[PDB]
Amino acid sequence: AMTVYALVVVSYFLITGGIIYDVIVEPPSVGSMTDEHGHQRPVAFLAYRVNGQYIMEGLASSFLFTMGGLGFIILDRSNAPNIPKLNRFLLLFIGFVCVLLSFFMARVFMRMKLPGYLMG
Amino acid sequence: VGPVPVLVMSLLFIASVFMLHIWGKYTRS
Amino acid sequence: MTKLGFLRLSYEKQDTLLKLLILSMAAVLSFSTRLFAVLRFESVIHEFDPYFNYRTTRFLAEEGFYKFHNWFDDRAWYPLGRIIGGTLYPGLMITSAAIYHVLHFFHDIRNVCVFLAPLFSSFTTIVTYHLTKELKDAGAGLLAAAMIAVVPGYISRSVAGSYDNEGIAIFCMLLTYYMWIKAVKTGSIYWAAKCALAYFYMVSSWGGYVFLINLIPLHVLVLMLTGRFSHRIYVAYCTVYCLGTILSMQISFVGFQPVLSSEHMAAFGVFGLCQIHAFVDYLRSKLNPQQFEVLFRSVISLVGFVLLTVGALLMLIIASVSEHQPTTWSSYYFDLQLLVFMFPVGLYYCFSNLSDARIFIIMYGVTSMYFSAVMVRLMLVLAPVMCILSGIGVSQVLSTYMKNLDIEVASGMILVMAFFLITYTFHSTWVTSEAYSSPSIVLSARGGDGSRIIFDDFREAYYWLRHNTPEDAKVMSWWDYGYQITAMANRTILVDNNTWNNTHISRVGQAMASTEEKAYEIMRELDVSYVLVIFGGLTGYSSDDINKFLWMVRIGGSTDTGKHIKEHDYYTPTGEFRVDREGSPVLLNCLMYKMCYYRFGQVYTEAKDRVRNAEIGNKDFELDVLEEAYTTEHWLVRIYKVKD
Amino acid sequence: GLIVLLLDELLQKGYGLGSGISLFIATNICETIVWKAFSPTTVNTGRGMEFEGAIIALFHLLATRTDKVRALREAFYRQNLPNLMNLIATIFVFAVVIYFQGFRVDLPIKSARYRGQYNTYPIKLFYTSNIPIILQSALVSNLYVISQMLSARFPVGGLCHYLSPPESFGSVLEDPVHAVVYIVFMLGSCAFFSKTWIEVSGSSAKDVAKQLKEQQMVMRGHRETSMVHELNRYIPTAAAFGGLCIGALSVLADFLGAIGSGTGILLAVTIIYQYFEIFVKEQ
Amino acid sequence: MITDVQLAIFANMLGVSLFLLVVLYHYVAVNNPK
Ligand SMILES: *[C@@H]1O[C@H](CO)[C@@H](O[C@@H]2O[C@H](CO)[C@@H](O[C@@H]3O[C@H](CO[C@H]4O[C@H](CO)[C@@H](O)[C@H](O[C@H]5O[C@H](CO)[C@@H](O)[C@H](O)[C@@H]5O)[C@@H]4O)[C@@H](O)[C@H](O[C@H]4O[C@H](CO)[C@@H](O)[C@H](O)[C@@H]4O[C@H]4O[C@H](CO)[C@@H](O)[C@H](O)[C@@H]4O[C@H]4O[C@H](CO)[C@@H](O)[C@H](O)[C@@H]4O)[C@@H]3O)[C@H](O)[C@H]2NC(C)=O)[C@H](O)[C@H]1NC(C)=O
Ligand SMILES: CC(=O)N[C@@H]1[C@@H](O)[C@H](O)[C@@H](CO)O[C@@H]1CP(=O)(O)OP(=O)(O)OC/C=C(/C)CC/C=C(/C)CC/C=C(/C)CCC=C(C)C
Repeated sequence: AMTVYALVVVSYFLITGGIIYDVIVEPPSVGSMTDEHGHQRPVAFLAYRVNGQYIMEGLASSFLFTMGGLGFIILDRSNAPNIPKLNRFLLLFIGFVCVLLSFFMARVFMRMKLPGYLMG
Repeated sequence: VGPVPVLVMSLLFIASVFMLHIWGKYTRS
Repeated sequence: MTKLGFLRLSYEKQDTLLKLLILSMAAVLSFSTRLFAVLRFESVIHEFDPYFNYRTTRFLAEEGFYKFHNWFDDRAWYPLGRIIGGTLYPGLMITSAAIYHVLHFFHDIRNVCVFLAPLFSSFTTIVTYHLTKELKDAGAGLLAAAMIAVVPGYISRSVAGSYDNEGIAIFCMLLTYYMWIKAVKTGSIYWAAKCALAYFYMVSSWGGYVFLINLIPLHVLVLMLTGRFSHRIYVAYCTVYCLGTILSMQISFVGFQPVLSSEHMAAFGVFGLCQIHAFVDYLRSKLNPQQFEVLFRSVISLVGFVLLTVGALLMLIIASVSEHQPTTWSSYYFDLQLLVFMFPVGLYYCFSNLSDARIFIIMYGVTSMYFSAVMVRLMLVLAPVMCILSGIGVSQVLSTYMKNLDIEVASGMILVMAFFLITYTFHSTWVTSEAYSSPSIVLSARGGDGSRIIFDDFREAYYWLRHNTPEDAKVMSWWDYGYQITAMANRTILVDNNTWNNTHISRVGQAMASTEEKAYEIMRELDVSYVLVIFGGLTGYSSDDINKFLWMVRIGGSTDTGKHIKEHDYYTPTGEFRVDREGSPVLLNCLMYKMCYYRFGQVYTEAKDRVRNAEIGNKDFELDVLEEAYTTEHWLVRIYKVKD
Repeated sequence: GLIVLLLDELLQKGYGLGSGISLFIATNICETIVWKAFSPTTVNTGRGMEFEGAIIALFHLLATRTDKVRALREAFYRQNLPNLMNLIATIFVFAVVIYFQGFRVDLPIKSARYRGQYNTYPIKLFYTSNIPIILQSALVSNLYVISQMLSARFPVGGLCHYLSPPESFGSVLEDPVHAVVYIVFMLGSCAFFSKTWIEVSGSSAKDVAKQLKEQQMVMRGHRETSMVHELNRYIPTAAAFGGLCIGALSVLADFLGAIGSGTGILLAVTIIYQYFEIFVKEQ
Repeated sequence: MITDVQLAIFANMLGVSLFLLVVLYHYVAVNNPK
């Protein structure tokens, strides 16, 4: 059934996110040492070592991934057929899903560049 | 709302809060 | 000139003109891409791993010959030794020695273990096309073949300069799916015999077939519950099962194991239940659904369950190495950029048009996701999976959206997918240059902007061992450098990586111990001539036996004194690590703080050893039981003239 | 303040179907259940960080601790944080209140000048769902707890004994005076504010009569302006009882802690339930 | 012998040529009937 697909996409970001860092769990975001004045500002996603993450890093990554895929699901399931409201609902659907697609890929590109320092 | 600026007006207000919140926090740490 | 281009007889012929065009220059890409890791620096072998393979590789073209010669060595593992009873898989080696049976007859041995992997990639990107023809389309694979041609992590673990034991296991595995999936789709049993004969090539090389028979029958188990049996599942499945078991039975690593281990034993139980359920379907379809089929249904069920009871009664440093630890999205999306995004897409399409063949790939999309959740080294198993279904996914999205127009939404949706996807091939071009274009035996250093220091202490020291040492010798340092010492040195050794005898490795921890009087006695037990250790102190990011020293510290076996208690000394006595003057004094009397350190108070200044950011100041020059054998060029390895 | 003003008055003459106001209250009440639905943080007590009355909390709790009997006991009798017995009672209240929304009085109507169409006018007991009458019950007890701040100069103690509920799951908690006066004030306040409320925001006797004459709908039994006396013997009682057995109903929202937020959550989802009817109306 | 960066630009243009030509295939395959 399609509920099995629901189960799998549920499992998707669940084991993209943090099952690897369930036992190696590293707490969410604080690592600044006063930087000049202000003591313990929580920093970010980890950047210097590549393999590590925190809980807050992983969840964000997983969320970015499944929304993109299910945006393509929405492109398939409704935008290619022609049955519903042919000027109001459809245009919304392609609009927000194209927004999903473009801004999602853009921000994930940003969230690999800034933790990664890769030449873009 | 013959016009949509009232919404835009609300957005402006949040930005004023949004930006002005961290704007004083710029000089602090 | 010659304007007859796009009016040739396309979809029949110019179809194939474009087909074989992509099957040329896409396959160019995989082999070409691997190359700049060895074009940039090396000539022969990057990692430490291909040395132990390369030695026996050139052996089994020099003198050994597998059908008439397996082989024994006393050169490794003094005094125990290891032989082709271990090292699962000559499928690398027989491949390489076959290639320079042939091409050497056509006329080198340098160029056969280093050029091989690019070759593997090229071949694999053409077998993935003939695979993906069978799934959606020939059009589905023509974007999918490029995907495994330049998925950079699959490039990364098999680069130009790789010769890993799983270096061509992937090709076999992929091939066995071409050799399974139109046997399932068409029960052609000559062709399924060709399938099992291909399976033997995988079941040689790398132990992922313990994975594969975790995969293939339990997939079949899925086809119980979805109920989509036929003959043409069954008639193809019995062949590669039962004949494949005997072809595994030929091999030693899996030996009488295909009788006995908990995975493929349950796979055998699944084969038995499958062949019963085929037979059950056959009978009882000539008879009615009477009462008496329920009666001997009870009879045959009780005989089957008592078979289940008789079966259930009778049931007969690696973690530390940084890569076997679990990985996040960096191995992920850093690994597999656009091709993560498209992974559910075709999978949705595979749950849209859920055909008979595609459910196997869906199970293969589940399982390898679950397994590359824990080992980034196992990431290679998910290396083509993603490229399969994303290969479907774009070829769904593209097909539906060049559908609509030329026969404004498609004036975006086609138009994004170029720059959406080809940014991928920017990433694949260059992440391959960043992380993975660096060998293990030659370390790139820092310090200048023009003609900067980027320099070969391993070949300097190992080639000292290959000139100025006796023939019969000792090599003992630590196990993860065990093959390379057998690369150029031709020197007899005690330990090595694998780890089939754990006790033999555990008394090397008492050879790298606290008490020099007992450690040197354990040395004198084990026929010493030479000892090695590696530094990393004054540039940091190199390894060695001082940061896997915690591993040595807690390694414990056949011991009662010292190595019993995991602390031994090494903490500040509240329980925190220090090594220096503020460190701990039995560590000062341990080996590795004096084993390594001689005359280092006298050479560097300004309070360094960048690994610890340590200090000069210990007297620390006390060779109670040894002498120096190599005063170093770049503090690299102090070779130990083992003194009486 | 001006923003909430503009958003409410652009959802009365504008879109407005529920209100601006009542659907704000409803959605914020959805959220106040929802923070109790999944709950990420907990400041660590004597044991057991990061699990405060979520079902995820009572699913992560099974993953951490052994001795699953004392994993059940903390799941079902959790006091200081939200509880899952609390969530069962919260669900239970939702079911009963929609049992009582469907209480309605039917009145069939021969339309004037058309043969026998019977679009029967109903009178539901909740009777505008008392978005006046509960907020009548709420905001007077909010304005003094605003103006106890002027009592600090010229209190949370002695003034509280007739101000608030007694907050205790122990029904025989240490003051029956506070309990009796609180419940009697709740019941009497909603009933009294029904019998005073209906005279202003519509649907009193003359209101209904002039709307039905104004939309040409006449009761069959008698003459058009006897319709008043046809239905004047329903609307006040279906005000008053319609007041009364909401507040006592909110007694059952407090007497048993099955409410994520209490009284108010019962009644903002009652807003939603009437709200669904309003949206459906135009189909 | 060719350099590293020349090979990088090589792989870039080859992959771009490859994927665009895939799109061209996918057009010719979707358009012309069976
Ligand atoms: C992986 O690597 C591992 C490390 O490299 C490797 O592990 C090693 O494996 C070898 C092979 O088995 C082990 O050697 C054996 O160890 C036995 C352990 O005995 C312990 O307990 C005894 C008391 O119960 C102690 O006596 C004994 O030694 C102590 O005393 C010594 C002298 O004082 C001293 O040097 C020791 O350090 C220690 O203090 C130890 O503590 C040991 O019993 C055994 O000795 C027998 O075998 C030797 C030949 O293999 C003979 O030289 C020796 O004299 C003994 O011979 C007996 O057995 C023979 C047949 O086995 C007979 O022919 C002999 O006549 C004699 O038989 C007498 O005793 C029999 C009962 O045992 C009886 O049936 C007979 O009738 C007769 O009465 C041997 O040394 C080694 O210990 C392992 N090391 C470690 C660290 O684990 C492992 O094998 C590798 N893995 C693989 C798969 O290969
Ligand atoms: C040069 C060298 O050292 N070779 C040795 C080799 O000779 C030796 O036999 C071997 C063992 O010592 O190790 C050296 C070579 P290697 O490291 O590549 O082998 P390895 O350690 O066995 O590697 C193991 C990798 C695998 C891919 C095997 C399977 C791993 C598993 C965790 C089991 C999975 C279970 C399944 C049902 C499969 C499907 C997956 C699901 C359902 C999640």
